[PDB]
Order: sequence, then C-alpha cells, then structure tokens
Amino acid sequence: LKEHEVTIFVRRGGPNYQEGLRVMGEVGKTTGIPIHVFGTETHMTAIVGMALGHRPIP
Amino acid sequence: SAKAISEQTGKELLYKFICTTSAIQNRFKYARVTPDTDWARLLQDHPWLLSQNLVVKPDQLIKRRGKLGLVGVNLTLDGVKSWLKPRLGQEATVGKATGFLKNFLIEPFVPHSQAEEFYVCIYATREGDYVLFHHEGGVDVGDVDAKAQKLLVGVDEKLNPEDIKKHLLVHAPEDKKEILASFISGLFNFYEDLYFTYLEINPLVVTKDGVYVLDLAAKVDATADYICKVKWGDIEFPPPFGREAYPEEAYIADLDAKSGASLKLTLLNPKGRIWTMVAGGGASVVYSDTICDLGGVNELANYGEYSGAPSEQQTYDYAKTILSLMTREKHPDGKILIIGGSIANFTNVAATFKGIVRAIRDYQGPLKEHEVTIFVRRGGPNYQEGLRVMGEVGKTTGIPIHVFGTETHMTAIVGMALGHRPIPGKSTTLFSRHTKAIVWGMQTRAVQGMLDFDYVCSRDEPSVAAMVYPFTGDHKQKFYWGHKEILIPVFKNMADAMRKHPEVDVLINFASLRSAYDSTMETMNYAQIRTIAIIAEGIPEALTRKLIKKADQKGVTIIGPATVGGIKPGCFKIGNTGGMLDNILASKLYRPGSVAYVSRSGGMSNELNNIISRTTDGVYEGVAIGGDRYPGSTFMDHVLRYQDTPGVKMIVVLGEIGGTEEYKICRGIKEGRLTKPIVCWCIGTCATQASETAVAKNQALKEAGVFVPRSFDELGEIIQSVYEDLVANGVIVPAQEVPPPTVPMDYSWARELGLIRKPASFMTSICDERGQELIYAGMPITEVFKEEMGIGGVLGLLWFQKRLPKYSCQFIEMCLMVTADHGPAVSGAHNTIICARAGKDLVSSLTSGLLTIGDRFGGALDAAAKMFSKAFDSGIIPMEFVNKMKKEGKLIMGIGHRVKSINNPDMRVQILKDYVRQHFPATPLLDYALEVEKITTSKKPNLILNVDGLIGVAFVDMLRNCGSFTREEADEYIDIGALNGIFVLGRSMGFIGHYLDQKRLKQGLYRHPWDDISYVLPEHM
Amino acid sequence: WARELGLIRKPASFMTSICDERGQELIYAGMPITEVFKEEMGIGGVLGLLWFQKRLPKYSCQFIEMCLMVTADHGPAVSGAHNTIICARAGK
Ligand SMILES: CC(C)(COP(=O)(O)OP(=O)(O)OC[C@H]1O[C@@H](n2cnc3c(N)ncnc32)[C@H](O)[C@@H]1OP(=O)(O)O)[C@@H](O)C(=O)NCCC(=O)NCCS
Repeated sequence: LKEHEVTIFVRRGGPNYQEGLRVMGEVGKTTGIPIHVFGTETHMTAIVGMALGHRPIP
Repeated sequence: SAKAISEQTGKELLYKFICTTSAIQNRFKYARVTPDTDWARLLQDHPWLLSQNLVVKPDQLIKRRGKLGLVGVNLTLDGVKSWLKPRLGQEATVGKATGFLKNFLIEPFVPHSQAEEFYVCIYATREGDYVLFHHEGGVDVGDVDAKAQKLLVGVDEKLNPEDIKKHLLVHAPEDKKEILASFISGLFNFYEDLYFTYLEINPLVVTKDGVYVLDLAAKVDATADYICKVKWGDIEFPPPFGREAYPEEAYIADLDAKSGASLKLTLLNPKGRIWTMVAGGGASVVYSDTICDLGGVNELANYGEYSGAPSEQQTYDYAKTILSLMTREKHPDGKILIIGGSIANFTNVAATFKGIVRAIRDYQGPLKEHEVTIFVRRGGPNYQEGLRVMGEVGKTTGIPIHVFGTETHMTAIVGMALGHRPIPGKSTTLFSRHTKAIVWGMQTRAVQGMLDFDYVCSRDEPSVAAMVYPFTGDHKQKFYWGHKEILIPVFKNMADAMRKHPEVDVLINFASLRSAYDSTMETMNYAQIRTIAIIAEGIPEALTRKLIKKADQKGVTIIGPATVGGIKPGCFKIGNTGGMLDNILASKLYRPGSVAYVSRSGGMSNELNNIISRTTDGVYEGVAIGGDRYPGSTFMDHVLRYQDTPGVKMIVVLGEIGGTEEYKICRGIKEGRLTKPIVCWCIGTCATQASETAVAKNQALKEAGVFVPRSFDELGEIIQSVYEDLVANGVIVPAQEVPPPTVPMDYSWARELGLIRKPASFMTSICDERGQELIYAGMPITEVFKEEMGIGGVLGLLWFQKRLPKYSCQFIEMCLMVTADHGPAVSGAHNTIICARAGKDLVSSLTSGLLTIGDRFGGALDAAAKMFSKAFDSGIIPMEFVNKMKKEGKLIMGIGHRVKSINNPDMRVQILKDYVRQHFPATPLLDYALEVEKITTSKKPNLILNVDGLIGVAFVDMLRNCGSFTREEADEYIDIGALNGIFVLGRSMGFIGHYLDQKRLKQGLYRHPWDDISYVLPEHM
Repeated sequence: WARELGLIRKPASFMTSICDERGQELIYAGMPITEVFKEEMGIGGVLGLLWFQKRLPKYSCQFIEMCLMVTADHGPAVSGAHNTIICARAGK
C-alpha cells in the first residue's frame, strides 16, 4: 500500500468517538499510511469534499 | 565524613600508624596555641616542645609566614610570650586578606639551618594521580604547576622505588637517598588510599642526619567514615575562617550537621537591595548571576535553599527565623527577596510551604519594616495550595506576596526590581521505546512513574525486569501496565536474579555505599549491565577507577552518579525527573522528540525540562555527567551517539567554575567536530582561577563556530531563533498535538471525590457493623443490654429484624429450650456423635450433624406449621379437615408419640402449652389445633400434638397473630422456612453437648459391627 | 464503561493461578480444553493441572487414576460412609 500511494480520510462519531480519535491517531502516526482524522466538528460528507480537492484540509 | 581536617587529629592517624624501614622520625609531634590557653596546657599534652625548635602559624587558612615574621625565628620562650601579647591575636594581611591571628598551629620546626627537609606532595582530580616533586621550595614559586617534576601515577599501578630512581628524580642529591626515599615512599601512602583533593609540602631540603618535613596543606575525602573507624578513627574537622558570621549561616551549617534535612540561608553582604532566599539551584544561581556580574560584589545579600523535610516544630523554628528576612530592615532604593524554581517538587507545597507558610504567617516586625519585596517559585508536582496558604494570612495581616507559575525565565525579578522592568558488543541505543531495564531498589512511586513513562509514551513494555538484591525473597510485585495488573519480580540473590533474567541490560542502582562494592561490583562483574544509572553518589574514585577502567575494558557506558534521570522521552526515564505527567504530556513527550542535552544540576534540570521541552520540541536525552571532572560517559560519547543517527538533529551543554575543561570541547570546536546546533551555559561565578567562569570559557567555547549563547536569558530567545531558522530550511518538521490518555487514579480515590459509578451486591438489611458501635437491627449494643432483651429479642432482631414484645422473646427462648437435645438415638445427634467420636473438631462435627435437619428428621416444625396454615386459611371444619387428610393418605404432621399419651401428658408439650395459654393473647390457630387434638385423641390414645407440632402451630400463631407482620410478611417467613431455623438453632446446643461429652468421656472410634448391616449385593454383574 | 475504555484503576484479590475461564476456550492450568482432549490426559492429567498445575507423565496419571480407583468406598460400616447412609436415610 506504500507501493500503491494511499491516503485515508476518516470521519467519525459514536461511543468513545474522542478516544477512538486518539488511538487511531497514534496508529496512523506509527505506520505512516496517512490518515486524515476528523471528528464531529466538520460536516459528515465534507471529507469527500476535501478528499477530491474541492475545499482545503485544516 | 572527612573534609578540611584538623591536623592534630589527621597527624594522629598519620603519626600513629606509620610503617617503613628507615624511620619516620618526629612522630606524635604537633601542637596548637591560643590566648584562650597558656603555653602550659599545649606544653604539657605535647611535652617534646622543650626539645626541638618551633614554627607557628595561624590555622585559619592563612598563608606565607617566613618573610612576614609571624614565626618568631630564633626567639626564646618569654620572647615568644611577650611576642604573643602583640601578635597572637592581632591583625595581618597576606595576598589580599587581613585578619585576626588566634589559632596558631605551633608545629615542629625541626632544628634546622636551611639544609634539612625534602620537597613533596600530591594532588588529585577524578583520571589519574598527580605527584609533585621539587628541588626548589618556598611559597613564592607562583607558577608551581609549570616548573615542577610532575608525574601521573596511571590507572592501576603501584609505586616502585626503582621507578622513582629511574625517571622522576634526575635532579636529586644522593647521600640522603638511602634514608629519604624509603621514608618518602611511606609519605606517598598519605595520598591515594586517602583520596585527597589537594596536598602540598613546600620548602623542603637534604643533609646527613635525618629526612625532613615541615608545612602541610590538605584537602581530604569523606564518606567511608564507617569503614575507617578501624583505620581513620574518631577524627575531627574544622570549618573555614571568615568574618564573624551573622548567626543564620552558622545555624544553617551546624543544622546541616545535625539532621538529615539540609536547610540553607547564607549571607553574602548584609545591606543588599537584592536578598536571595531561594529554594532550588538554578534560579538561585542565575538570578544571583544577573546580580553578581552586574555589581552584586558590593551589595548582594545572600544565597540559600532547603530540603530534607524537617518536622513540625523544627521547621516552625527555621520558619520563624524566616520571619526574620522581609518584616524589619532597609535599603533606600527598595529590596528584593528571590524565591525561585520551576513548578514545585514532591512536597505538597503545604509541606515545604508549611515551612514557608509558617515562615510567613506570624511576626511582621523583624524581616522588612524598612522596604523589601518577594517573588516565589519551586520545581516538581503540587504547588498551588501552598502558594495560596502563604497568601492566606500573609494577606489578611497585609504583607504583599506575588506568587507565580513558570511563564517567566530564571532572570526576571533581578530583571525588574533594580527599577528595571515592571512588577507583575556494546549497545548504542541507550534509551529507546524498546529498551529493557533493571531497577535495583524499591522505588514504587517512581516505579509507577517509570511504568507510567512506558505506558503514557504509547510504548509496549514495562521498564522493570527485576529487583536485584541479596536480602529478600523471590516473588513478583503488583504494578500497573496501563490499566492491567502485572507482576514484576523481586529477587533474593543476585546470581539467582541474573541467572533468572537474561532479557536484562540497564540497572538503576539504589544500593547504599555499604553495598555498592559487593552488590554493585558483583552486578558489574555480571556482564548483563550496559548502562549503570547509579543513584548512589560517589563510588569512590579508585573503586570507580576499577569501574572506569572496566568501562574501557568491559566497556559499559556509565551515565552514573546522582542522576534524577537519563530521560529520553517517548522512550525511557530513570526515576523522578520532571514533575507529574503535567510536565511529560504538557511537553508532548509521547511521540518522539529530536533534541538532546547535557547539564550539571537537577534543580535547573526541572527548568531545563521546562525550557528544552517547551522552547524546543522536547528532550531526547539528558546526561548528568557527575559533579566531578573526568566524565565516565562524557559530552562526546553521546554526541557520537546522535550525530550518526538519522533521526536526531541538535544538542545542549552546561558548565561550572575554575580549571581547563570546556577547552576539551574547543579541542572539539576548534578542530571541527560539531556541526549541529548546540546551546551551552555556565553556573556560579560569585567571585566575592579565571577560566571556567562563564565569561572566559564561554569565550573558550565561543570562538570557532560551535554555538554558545551569552546567558541564560536569551537561551529561550536564541533557542527560539535557532529553532525557527532550522525549521526555516525544512529539516525539522513540527508534530501536531494529540490528546494524551496516565495513572488512572484509583477506584477508591475517584470514589473518594465521587466520580465514576459502581453497582453493589449483597443487599443485607441487617446488623450495621461499622460506626462508633456495633449496631444491630436498629439498636446499639448498650441499648440491647440496657432495654434488657435476652436472646429472644435478638432472634427477633436477626431473623425477623423486628423488636418482638417481651412475651414473644421469652416464648422464642422457651422454644429454643425445648428444641434442645432429645437424646442421642436420633439421627442428627447420631451423626454428631459419630463425627465427634472420629475426633475431628467442634465445628466439623456439629456441622455434619446439623446437616441432617431436613424433612424426615426435624422437619416436622415447618411441615406441622404449613399444613395447619393451609387448612386454617382455606377453612374447613376439623371434623372434615381430619377426614380430608384421611381421604388423601399423608398423616397429619406433628401428631403421635410412642409413649406419653393422655392422663399421662407429655409434660414438655404441657410446659409450652400452658405458656401459650397464659402469656399469649389472640391465639386462634392453637385453638384450631387443640380442637384437632380433641378430635384425634378419640381415634387413638397416643395421637397427641407433638412438641414438633405444637411449636409449629404456636409459632405461626405468634407470627400471623401478634402484630408486626401483615399476612404477606408472616406467610413469606413460613414459605421461606423460618420454622426450620428454630429447630436448628435449638438442636445445635444438644449437638455440641454431645460433642463435648464424647470428647470428655474419651471414647475412641466407633465402627458399627458387621452384624447390623446385612449386605444385599447383586449376584455377578 | 470506564474500564471498557480504561481510565480508573482497581486492585484485584482472589489470585487463582488456575483455570482461565474467559476467552475462546476453557483453559485449564496452561492448556486449552481441546489440547486436554487431543493430548489425551485423563483425570489424572487434570488433577495434575488442577492440583499441582503440572503435566504429569503417562505412568503418573495412570497411577493416579488407579489410585483413585482404590481409594473409593471401603464399605458402609466405616465412619464417614455410615454418616452418609444416615443422612441419605433421612432423605435430604
Ligand atoms: C392393629 C391396630 C393397632 C390398628 O393399627 P392402627 O390403629 O391403624 O395404627 P395407627 O394408630 O397408627 O393408625 C390409626 C389411625 O391413626 C391415623 N394416623 C396414624 N398416624 C398418623 C399421623 N402421623 N398423623 C395423622 N394421622 C395418623 C391413621 O391415619 C389411622 O386412621 P384410621 O384408623 O381412621 O384409618 C388396632 O386395630 C388394634 O388395636 N388391635 C388390637 C385389638 C384387637 O385386635 N382385639 C381383638 C380381640 S381383643
């Protein structure tokens, strides 16, 4: 997948949504396949709005 | 200890224990004169004074006599006396120091014209051993370090006199070598096994008759006093001489001598306008640096610290003296009081600021009445509350206190109140996120800190592989891996523990100086130990010479003594540096950093955690090299470790005063070793030689392009500029902040302040055991025995949890008394006697007998209650109830006796029956059962109500016919089986009576003979 | 819920060096129950695992099962079996 040039966009909510953000934030840090983590402060389908480059990524 | 030495007592050891072939003469010969004695007392304890000549010196560390005439040279006794009246105790100046002349070491000048001594002596550092030989004496050599015969005695080699004759003594007279040299060999013994710092005998010369010695100057090492009560002995120490000390300095020095606490307040000029009363090292020095290099040679008032936790009254006393520096006195421009640090130690600041709260709260007359001003700071966890309480009555009697956090640098308040700004196979991965370590010692708070450092850095495995001892058991200790409970082993023997654990490479050493050698050298000849983090401070320098020669042989990379850690964050931490997790997670140390340091002190290791982590991206190493001078793993051995590593990028370094050492770094700097960004700073000028003062060797760091800043001020500013310049070309990429997860607090502590939730089991509406008395159903034991309820009352309180009235308790007592033993043929008492007779114990015998109370034996109590209850509530006439029980089989339970029938009543049925006829109101069920009895005794004579029938019907009568029970409470106690319990608690008395009887009659085992069994086995299966 | 996400703490009693019930299999001393039946240790094997927490050899488990086969009933006259027949005869 490092041969295949991937980018992960994640948007999430639920029970332990914040520490779910924590734990998958540190694993997206530990192996370096890039994960864009997003919580509930964004719109739900905004991350495919910025995944196709139609709006910026904070 | 041993330190400055008193030369009466040092020469006691030397002159009492000297051993050589050609004689040390002039032994036991030393003396001391004051005007507080005569010549006579020192003349009589040292009588040889009437034999040889005399030289006299002030033993207040005063130099250069011979040309000044403070020796009375060739002068007689009364000449010396009428010399003592205008010189023993008058003023003189040498160098630049004047003073009184009171303690005169009056010493054997051996009767000599200037041919009869010979020059030696020897000084030490931390590397190898420097002996100085000289032909040219006199205290006027000046540069004695440039012309002398120097010789290094190397690592681990002993003197041969043939070595001395071959290449050190080219320049010596020979007719006295056959005496002196053997003499001289013994005198060398005064050095290396004595661990000196500096030792000199100067001017000294050879003749025919003797060998001679004159003038001692000595600086001596300590902590093996307990080893040397056999060889040093009961030896005494002087303090240094100065002006007459204002009493707080001597109170503090002898207070260091008294307790285990170290309290510190030492004056430097009494009429300052900047007082420093600090607790901590780094802020004290740098604030007094911006003082004492900007003109605090003339005014600067003091310096101090305090540690070691003195008790209630002792810190109350020290506390009221420190209601003696800002409440009294004056400087017309305004005075400062400097209390520094960086977020506060492990004191709850209720503790050391119980020191400083009770140091304030009291005396406002005698510290300031004449204008001083406070600022305050400290370093570790738990700060805010003690800052407050010093605020509390320091405020409501009116004294202004400015409390702080750490938004400032170490230099601010000396920056403000001069009118000056406003007032507010050897491994190279030493530490990593997979490094596996050993803790020597019980450090469970900081074991939790270090396993916390393994968990909160998002790492995989804990830091402690074993506790590696001689003196306990083998077990495992419960600690926390995050939230899981894990078990980490504590060991008896160290060969056992190294035998048990080969996963093992780095040891944190809480061994004492008694067992640094046996335990820690035993550890150091187990090859498992790669970096030895020695929390013992001062394995002595020949023992640690065996260690450092073994760190070049065995090669182990020692980051040793007095370390508050060797902390690579994200990766590893040794003990208790930094603070709480406030300082680890607030400085983003769970994903890796990039910037290393080497420092000297620990009180600024708090603020250099604060700085190096909060102005740069974090700590990547901290190396406290030791407070001495040849580092065992140095600056450079870790610069080697990081310059070749592709992840890490830049480094910080610290220094101290006097001598040529940061010149070795300019052997690194001038020759071009370091290309990474480096940041350095030097501690403690206070000159009130030249070279590792901050100016001269920050110069001798500064020049060839390996970076040092000016001061500690702009170290935040120049680290900020260097960091933004090194981000500016795109080699450092800053990480984005992730929330951290810790110690999870406790179930007990989060419930103590009430924060989690938990459902409880075991509902128990009975017998509150806790509180100021044992509480029964609702009633105290004093109210139990004071209202005078017997055991019937407490059966009501235990079984039904209601205060039954005074007739019902007595009825229950009577039922328990007639449900006592009914003889030993019956089956439960039979098993009791079989088990008692097998000699088991009381409780197993009784309980095996009570485990037969069922339905066929002893279950007539509940059955003869439920049957009559089901007949009386579904009411039929007993003349048809007895026929209804006739129509179904199933004989009426509780009716029938083998013997005692009628006109012969059962006479315990009668005792209970005439109890219920008398003391028992409202009794319909007994009237029903007695009419059943009147019907049944016409059938047969025997056919009477049993006591097992009568207690059943009378107890249901008690329950559902007195008060306190509804009919869903009374019938629920019958449906549950509370009538079994009466028979059981009754018959337990008779069972234990049978047990005690079968033990007391001392019968052996019962066997049940074979003519009572009649085996009926099948034919052949 | 707080321990499902892990933030509070609790020290545990009942130290039980035996028989992990939780997880995908009934683990005995150190061995899964399918490994109990595939290695074919009998009740001597599980007495080794339960009582001593040690895998006893194939002559030892056979001796332990023979041993439990001889320490069975020794007739109804003796003291404990007598108390059993009394308590059973009261129909408990
Ligand atoms: C043989 C004899 C004893 C009968 O035995 P028995 O009376 O049935 O034994 P019991 O006393 O236990 O039983 C009689 C009643 O008591 C009842 N009963 C017995 N135990 C009971 C119990 N725990 N609970 C309630 N009822 C019980 C029975 O249900 C029975 O009822 P029933 O007779 O109305 O049907 C009687 O016939 C007799 O006395 N014979 C000698 C006299 C003689 O034969 N003379 C000839 C010439 S002199």
